[PDB]
Amino acid sequence: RTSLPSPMSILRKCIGMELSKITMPVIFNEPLSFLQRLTEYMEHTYLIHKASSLSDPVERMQCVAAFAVSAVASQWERTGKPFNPLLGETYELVRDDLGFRLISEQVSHHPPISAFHAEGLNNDFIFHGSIYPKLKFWGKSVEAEPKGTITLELLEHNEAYTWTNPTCCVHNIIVGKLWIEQYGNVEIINHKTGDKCVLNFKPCGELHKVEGYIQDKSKKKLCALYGKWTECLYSVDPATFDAYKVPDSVFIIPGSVLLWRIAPRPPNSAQMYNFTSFAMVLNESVIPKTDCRLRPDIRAMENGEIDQASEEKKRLEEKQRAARKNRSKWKTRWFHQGPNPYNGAQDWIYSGSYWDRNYFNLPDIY
Amino acid sequence: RTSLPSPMSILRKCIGMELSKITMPVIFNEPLSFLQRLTEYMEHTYLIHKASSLSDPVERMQCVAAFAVSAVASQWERTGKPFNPLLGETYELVRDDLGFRLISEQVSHHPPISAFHAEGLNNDFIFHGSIYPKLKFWGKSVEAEPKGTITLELLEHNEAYTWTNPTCCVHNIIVGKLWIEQYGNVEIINHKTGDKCVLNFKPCGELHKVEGYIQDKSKKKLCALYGKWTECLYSVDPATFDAYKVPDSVFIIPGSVLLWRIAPRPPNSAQMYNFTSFAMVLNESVIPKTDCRLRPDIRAMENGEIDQASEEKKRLEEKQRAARKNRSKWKTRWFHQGPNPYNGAQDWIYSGSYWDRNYFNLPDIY
Amino acid sequence: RTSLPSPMSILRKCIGMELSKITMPVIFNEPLSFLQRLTEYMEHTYLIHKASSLSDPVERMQCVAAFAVSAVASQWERTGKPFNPLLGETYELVRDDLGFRLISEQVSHHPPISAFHAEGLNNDFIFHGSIYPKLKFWGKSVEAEPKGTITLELLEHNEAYTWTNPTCCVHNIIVGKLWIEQYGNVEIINHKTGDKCVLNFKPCGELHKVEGYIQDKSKKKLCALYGKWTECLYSVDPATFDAYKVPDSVFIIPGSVLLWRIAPRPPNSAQMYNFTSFAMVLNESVIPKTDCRLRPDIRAMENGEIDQASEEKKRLEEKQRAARKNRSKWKTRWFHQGPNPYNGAQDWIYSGSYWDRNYFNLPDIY
Ligand SMILES: CC(C)CCC[C@@H](C)[C@H]1CC[C@H]2[C@@H]3CC=C4C[C@@H](O)CC[C@]4(C)[C@H]3CC[C@]12C
Ligand SMILES: CC(C)CCC[C@@H](C)[C@H]1CC[C@H]2[C@@H]3CC=C4C[C@@H](O)CC[C@]4(C)[C@H]3CC[C@]12C
Ligand SMILES: CC(C)CCC[C@@H](C)[C@H]1CC[C@H]2[C@@H]3CC=C4C[C@@H](O)CC[C@]4(C)[C@H]3CC[C@]12C
Repeated sequence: RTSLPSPMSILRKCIGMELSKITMPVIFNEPLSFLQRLTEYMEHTYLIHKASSLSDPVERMQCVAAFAVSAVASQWERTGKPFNPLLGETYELVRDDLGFRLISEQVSHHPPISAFHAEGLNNDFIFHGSIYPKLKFWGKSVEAEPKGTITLELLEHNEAYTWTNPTCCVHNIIVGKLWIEQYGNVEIINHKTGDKCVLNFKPCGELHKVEGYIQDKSKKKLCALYGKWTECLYSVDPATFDAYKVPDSVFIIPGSVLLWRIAPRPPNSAQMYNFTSFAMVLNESVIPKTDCRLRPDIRAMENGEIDQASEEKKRLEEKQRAARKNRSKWKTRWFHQGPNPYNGAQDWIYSGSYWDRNYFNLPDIY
Repeated sequence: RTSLPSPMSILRKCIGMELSKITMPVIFNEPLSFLQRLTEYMEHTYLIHKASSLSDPVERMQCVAAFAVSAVASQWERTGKPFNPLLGETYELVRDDLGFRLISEQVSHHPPISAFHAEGLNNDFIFHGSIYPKLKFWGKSVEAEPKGTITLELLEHNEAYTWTNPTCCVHNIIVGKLWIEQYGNVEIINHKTGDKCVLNFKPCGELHKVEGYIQDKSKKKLCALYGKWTECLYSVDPATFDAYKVPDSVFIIPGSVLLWRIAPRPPNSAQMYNFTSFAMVLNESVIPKTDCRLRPDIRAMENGEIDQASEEKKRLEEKQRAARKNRSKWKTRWFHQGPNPYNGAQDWIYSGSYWDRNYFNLPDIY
Repeated sequence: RTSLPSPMSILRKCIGMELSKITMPVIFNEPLSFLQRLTEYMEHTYLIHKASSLSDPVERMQCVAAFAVSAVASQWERTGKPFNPLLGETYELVRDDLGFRLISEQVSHHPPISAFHAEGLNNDFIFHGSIYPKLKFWGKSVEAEPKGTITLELLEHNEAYTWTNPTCCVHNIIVGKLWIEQYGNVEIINHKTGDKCVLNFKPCGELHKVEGYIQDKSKKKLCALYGKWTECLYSVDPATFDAYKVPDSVFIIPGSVLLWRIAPRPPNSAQMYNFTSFAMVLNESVIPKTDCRLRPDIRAMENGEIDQASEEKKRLEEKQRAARKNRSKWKTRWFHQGPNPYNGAQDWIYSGSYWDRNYFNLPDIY
């Protein structure tokens, strides 16, 4: 043979031994994929159906403002990490009673970017977005900044809303009391009417308070929002609002309107990873070979067999660690790196044709 | 689904990573279970048959005193640890010529308690007890205190004897000459006649000397016992006894009686873990699935294949480490935590019905 | 049973845990056995066919001098270690056009001694020898001294040549620029005519220069050799030679004769471990079960599957580590520890009968 049928210091060989050394334990993990944890945004989809039927934009704004708060609400007492989705992992949930269907494909493992797309069962809204959790270690706590723009298209009103979820932080992680706190600044934009809803998730510095307002294009406060993201959210007149001025309730301003309050967790919550009645349904047979319900890493943990799922986590990570190396010589099956049509940021637009059962060449993640 | 089909800090997660980190090498081990090492008490069963036929209680006491010494005698030059019996492990030995049959089930792995029961082939005695070795590290040596009461029921005389084996110590273990020494205080009680036999296993401080006496209920020395537990044991008159007063023989007092002396080890001893002619028989097909002869950990080591048995030790320990966790959501098959009927201490009474071949639901240890 | 069917401190048990702790990574390795790396001596076999046809001994000496230089010439830019041959590993190469056939059996793993034997296709020469690489770590470099005597028997002239390859050194290995250098002193002896060819592989201290001379029995310089082992080798008159007097050409003395120059490496060299056009042929079905082409450790690395070959390296080393222990209760199949018939050193004489396809009881290395 003329040549070969294949091609090609100690410290340099050591920088490769350290870069390859990555693993993951399975105890801080909870029996849910991150695609399933993000699916909890649709827990209060009724606020979207309520928003698409109101003829007043500021009343639509209150519902979208309440929906954004209700989406990040179920993150209380749930100090369990979701399974980091393997490259190509997908998930779908069709709630017949709530009236929505959602797709979510793990579109990137480096960085761990997750893209999703949801649509109304009666063609009333379209909900999609992408989230990349940037984990920051600092002091005795750990932050997690959900990088990405959320998009809610109100179909029958020919409008769309965009905002950014606030930063989630896990306090006292070294040797203390784990309690989750969410803070940051959320701004919702009505791209048709020009209405902006500013929301200020206050920090422990008063613990889970959320204060904000809703204004128009001329920048005039129309409603004053207040409450706690672990309890409720109110909408009171702005004039009467300004006239009022593991750490451990809300003060109802006269003339307030209860936009939304938390649904009580089922009795099975305290001893089952503090799940909500909606979260315990995330996990028949026509599902694709990539749906995380088929992931034996998450599945084996759900049956109580701990050590069985821990090895299959190392197994599935090792296959993803090996198949990624063989591709140096990836195809996003349901999303394409397209710009967000309302704000311009590089989003992940839903390609389509997923609800057609005819598909082939889906990667073999597990 | 309403709920789930299964239920549920870093430093706290580290105390679990350290508590779970337990393993065991297989080189200090010797190809014998601890149930087999303890079976060597019956090596000199003839002293029991000799005891049940004598009409003099103090002559019966001398034999039981000699039997207790002969039981811990074979522990010389045998610096090899026996295989720690897995939970539920059993062993049985029926010597047709010696005239006894013995059962021993590993009744507890935490703490490592071993319970046994032996009976005479001609219905002349009943021998049972429980032993828990408490290992103490100190200085450049290692002790092992056999916690538990030995019980010898002389059937035809309607009497029973009870005593406690002395502490075994392994000197010079770090980087020195391993030599076994046994010291402590043993007291044998004749619960029918009130005779007490005190035995003082002297320590290296003279090396393996054993001095003692036999007295009645009125506390009067009847016989004076002396000798070495690695050699012999004599019974001389108490009056003429008091008139006489790897480290490296006995002085026969005038008027002495040789109660017992050691049997010479076979020539195959020096190059086969210093076993005795009785110990090399401990390891046909109607044996239960728990008999340690069926343990592949001990078995593979007996054939010379070292590395084969070392992995199966890790395998059998890992199965015991996994099956114990699945029971948090044990059944002693042949012993029940009953009090010793002669002294009152919490012993392990032999339940019975073992010699009936009909049995089911025996745990799958290997 | 009378006895057993098998025979037999912490710090002493630790000296065994450290002596057994040996492994090997597979990245510095290159997809070639050391038996194949040494086979590159025959890359310029034409110099041997040219030597056996010349009627002048000093012209034969120049060719053997040029052949010895050309043998260690292909070690440039090849900073990849060959696979350490397992005990009993063999290799054979029959180049029909070059006119030679060579056998090489890994005759010893401790120390790693490799023995080979080559013969001319037209019965013109016999080439054999043994090499043991003594690895020395020093400073920021690593040496490798090829211990062993090379033997070239010129058949039709009834003479034989013997010499020793120079020391190979790998500079700047810690965290620097890996570049190979060969230095030492090589002396070729014509045992029939008494001619001696001294070769001085100069060191970096001028980088790869090689200066030497050829003298007779009366110790008189007949030819003066100069050049670089990575370029060429010349033979000029000794009188006109003395009249001339990652670090980074030759000066052609008037009246010089080009004995040999390097063959240009194929274009596939730079991105395929810097192999030569001859080296890329070392790796149909009548080959014995020991030929390193059948070694899956070297084979799997040749197909590009890296991690597949890395485990099979640990596998094949573990089998060699286990089969060597079972022999304490080895047979060299093609060489016998016989003294070299020309200089007297303990060589490895080729037994014979290898080219007969009838053979049995070859060890199962993989
Ligand atoms: C302590 C370690 C080992 C495990 C716990 C880390 C967990 C609590 C971290 C890792 C990633 C984080 C999540 C990243 C993304 C979101 C989406 C956001 O809209 C709500 C918060 C939420 C859900 C974060 C909650 C906290 C989180 C789940
Ligand atoms: C050095 C380590 C790793 C291995 C050696 C430990 C061995 C020698 C220890 C561990 C448990 C100990 C045994 C525990 C129980 C008994 C029963 C008693 O009636 C005689 C002594 C005897 C038999 C002990 C002898 C010494 C012993 C076997
Ligand atoms: C850096 C480490 C991990 C791997 C690299 C070590 C390599 C370069 C070393 C190990 C053994 C050495 C070889 C030992 C034997 C010979 C035969 C001699 O006639 C030419 C040099 C040669 C071919 C040496 C070249 C350098 C060598 C191949």
